[PDB]
Amino acid sequence: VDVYGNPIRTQQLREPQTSRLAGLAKEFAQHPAKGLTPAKLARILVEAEQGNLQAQAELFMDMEERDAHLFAEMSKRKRAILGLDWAVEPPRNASAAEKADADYLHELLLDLEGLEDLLLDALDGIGHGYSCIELEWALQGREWMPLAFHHRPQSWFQLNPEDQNELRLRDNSPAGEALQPFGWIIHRPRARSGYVARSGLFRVLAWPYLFRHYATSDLAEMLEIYGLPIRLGKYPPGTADEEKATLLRAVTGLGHAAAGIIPETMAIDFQQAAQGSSDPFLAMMRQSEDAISKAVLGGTLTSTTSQSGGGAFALGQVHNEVRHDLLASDARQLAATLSRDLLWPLLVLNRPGSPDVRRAPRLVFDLREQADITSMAQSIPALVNVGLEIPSAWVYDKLGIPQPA
Amino acid sequence: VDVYGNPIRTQQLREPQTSRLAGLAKEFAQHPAKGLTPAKLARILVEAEQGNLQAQAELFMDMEERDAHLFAEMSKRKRAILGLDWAVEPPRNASAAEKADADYLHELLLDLEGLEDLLLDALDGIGHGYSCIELEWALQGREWMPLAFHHRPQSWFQLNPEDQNELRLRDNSPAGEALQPFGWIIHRPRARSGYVARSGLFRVLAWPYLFRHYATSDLAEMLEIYGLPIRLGKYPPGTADEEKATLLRAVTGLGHAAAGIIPETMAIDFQQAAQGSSDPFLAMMRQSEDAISKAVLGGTLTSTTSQSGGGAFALGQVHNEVRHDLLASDARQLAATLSRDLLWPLLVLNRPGSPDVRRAPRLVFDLREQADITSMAQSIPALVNVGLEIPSAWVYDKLGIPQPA
Amino acid sequence: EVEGVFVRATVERRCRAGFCFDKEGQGFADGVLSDEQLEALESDPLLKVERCTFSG
Amino acid sequence: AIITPALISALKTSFQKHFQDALATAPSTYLQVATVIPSTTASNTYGWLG
Repeated sequence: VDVYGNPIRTQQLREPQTSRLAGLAKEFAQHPAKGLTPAKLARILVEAEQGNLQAQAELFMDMEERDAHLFAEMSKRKRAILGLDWAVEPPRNASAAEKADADYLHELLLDLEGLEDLLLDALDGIGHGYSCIELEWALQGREWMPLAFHHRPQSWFQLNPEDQNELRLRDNSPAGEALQPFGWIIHRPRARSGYVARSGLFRVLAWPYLFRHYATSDLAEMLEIYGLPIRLGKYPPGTADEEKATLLRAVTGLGHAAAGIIPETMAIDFQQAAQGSSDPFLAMMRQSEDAISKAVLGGTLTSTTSQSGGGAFALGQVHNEVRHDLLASDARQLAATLSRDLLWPLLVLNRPGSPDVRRAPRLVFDLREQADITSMAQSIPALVNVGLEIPSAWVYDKLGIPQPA
Repeated sequence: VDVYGNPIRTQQLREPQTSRLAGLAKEFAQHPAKGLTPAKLARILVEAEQGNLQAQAELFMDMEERDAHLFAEMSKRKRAILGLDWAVEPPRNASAAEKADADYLHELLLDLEGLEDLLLDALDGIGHGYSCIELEWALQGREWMPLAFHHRPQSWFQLNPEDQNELRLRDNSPAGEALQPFGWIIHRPRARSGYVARSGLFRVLAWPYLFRHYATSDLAEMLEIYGLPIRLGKYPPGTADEEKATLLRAVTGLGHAAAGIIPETMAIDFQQAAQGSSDPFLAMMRQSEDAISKAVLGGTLTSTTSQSGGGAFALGQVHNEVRHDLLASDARQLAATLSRDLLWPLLVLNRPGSPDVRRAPRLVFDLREQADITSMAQSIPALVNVGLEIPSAWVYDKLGIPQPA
Repeated sequence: EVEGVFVRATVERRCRAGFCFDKEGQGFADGVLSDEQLEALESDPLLKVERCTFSG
Repeated sequence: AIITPALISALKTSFQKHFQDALATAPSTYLQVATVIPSTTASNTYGWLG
């Protein structure tokens, strides 16, 4: 069975759950970001709270695509995880059989192509609040294998009417369809405590995005109007339609044309077009960008930048507060999700027996922080000459150097 | 029994208390932050003081979601705790049986999945003033286990009419329902001395949030109006309705249109639209953000930033004042809550006998601060050559290096 | 019952014809009629004022 | 004194939302006299042969 105890039947693993839903694969995103107003955004969020996640997912995708600063921040945050070395470790004080199981799982993950793509797809749940990856199960003889990992759009799911924390497929029915066991890797990182609909970071970032969009569009319009002044022509009674058209064309082309002549009975008045500055717009854009930076990566390095300054402890100063905390949180949550969803089916299908769930191997990301070799290498000799018996295992582990074999 | 002495009956542990309240699970948040005015906020707070916590909880959730700066500060503060290593220690001068009990509890917590989620859910009480997590109890033979931890919204509870410090479930009755023993982990951090309703940090942070919201909305409106000037057209007596509509459309499109012509008998006056600056709005936003930073994380590193500057003692300078105090306070309160709520039921159900409550093991968070290895390693040799017999236990404990085994 | 009376021989501004002079008239704290004229007539006292229960 | 406290009633008066929802339905009773028969159809039918 799975970790949650639901019965597992190997018959349903031959075909993906969504195969019998050919309607989903033919859908196109509705792009709800175009022509978006604060009222529309509020309605979208409220409806999403009630189980209509399609519009929210499409809006989040558009928001990711249309904002360069937000996209850069999210990409940097995800690439931070994608570059971490990982390993599979056996449970606490594991036995020989458990060690062998962990070693086999580690070897299987090393030789499993598409792991990086799986991690990238799973990390989308950081912003979207939940990411679902469908599994393709195949048999190369007697051992089950994940053939491929398919990332399904968040717009394909909904909320259970009887449960606000349980996701279901959109199968044209009011209650949707329950997710098949062992058929998905659902990643639901928890930045804030609440239901799944409210758990996305883009829900926090939506309003600054709209503020920045409005400011940028208004600035573009004002830059378009800038330049020549608006000038209005006046004509006396008894001016025919042809003369009216001639005066109109003359006024229209007068800005580009340096000189022109009109009868003394006519008049042209040059009125202010748009006089001001870009200061308000740019102030709003900077405020929104700082808010986005703080919300995504913390207000110590991105928005209120940590500035330059090297040194042996500079790595620690830059990392440990804020950056290390965020990195560790994301890595630990991703590792927990993976150990729950991918490691367990492999252990319970590819190996004999029914090992207890509490003793399953856990995927661990390498969060080791580079320690100053020079300072500590200076420090040891004094301590050892004093008489302290420092274990070599601690040194080898903390320095990153492996133990002799 | 529990720590408070209330009789404990194992019959009620088979089902959650809220299972017989299927009405609660079908509710949706009312979103009281939309269209919020200072009078409405004052009424919400006053009503919450009197036992109506639903509106206050929903307002706090909206406040958390809609403010990026506040959300970033709270997330950073909580992630600070989530990254701390923890251990279970036996009581003062504990005996062999007590040491065995503590070791078994430590092993059980290590192998208990969902601990990080439990800590995150409990830390919500920092801002909300109280967090309730429901327990699922199951028997794997002869030993009780927490199957899962469920975080219930603060909107599901109320105040006892006869007691302002005791929370109760909303069961449609005036007096609510008392909380089941051993069925919840209630975390109520105490930033300020008072009743539970007034104990939330969001109660302090509400007013700066409203100030910032008003300033941002006003700035957005003023940016919308900025650009072209308002221009008013005037027409003489004897202008028909069709000519009036033509003049109105001409005036409406005149700002975008560089040129236009009107009869000499008409007139168009270009009046100031909105002339000023973003300085007042931005000043208010900065004031509110500084207030929020000071209230959440202290006015030494976040609002009045500590600036750069490394060194061996830089860690101490940045941490010990403000940051270390807040970290230690939060960690100690969370550890006390956990030791009270989760450790005790495990000890009194999973082990024989009736150990005295005063001798229960206590969960301890690792608050050890990194000490300068180089300076102290320089220092020891002089002291030891002088003749001082410094214990090795103090060195091993303070450096973080473990004693040889 | 009417709450409002001034019975300390106290002075109040009552205007007879072109001038406002000491006199005690309405002298009540409740009003239903002649409010605009009462304001001029009901100028709070100059000297010691004490209230009673006429109950009229 | 004050000329017209009559019109200033709106500002002074406060709100005490204590009579709001100060009621509830009668305690559930169908459990004692009736048994739940969960179903998922449009017209459930029962059959017994005597």
